[PDB]
Amino acid sequence: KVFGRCELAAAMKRHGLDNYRGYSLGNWVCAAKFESNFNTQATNRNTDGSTDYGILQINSRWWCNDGRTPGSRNLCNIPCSALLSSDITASVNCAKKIVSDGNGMNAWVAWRNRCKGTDVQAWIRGCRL
Ligand SMILES: [Cl-]
Repeated sequence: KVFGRCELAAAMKRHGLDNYRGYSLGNWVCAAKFESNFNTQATNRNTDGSTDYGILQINSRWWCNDGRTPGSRNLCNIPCSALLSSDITASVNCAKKIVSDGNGMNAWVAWRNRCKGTDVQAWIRGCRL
């Protein structure tokens, strides 16, 4: 599923991401835009052999099991394929664990490089929330 910008914002809000650990909703929408272009089916392979999955590009090195990243962890206790669903519940629940691990949203490279320190509220502007 390719979400619309406001559609995703409302889904994220419903799942408890607005101001989760101090990160306003705009931060999450901006991250999803630059990580996956709002596409739940996005995958990208990393140099170390791990793969990033889904709308928030969660990495199989630490967070999910894809059966092909030897010596990796599965801290979210889920198959990586679950992160590709049109239902974003699994991605959100795992993202909540990631953002709580001490490094905040800096875990997401595109957030650090393209959202951090910008006017992120622009990403939810005009949305019925
Ligand atoms: Cl933080």
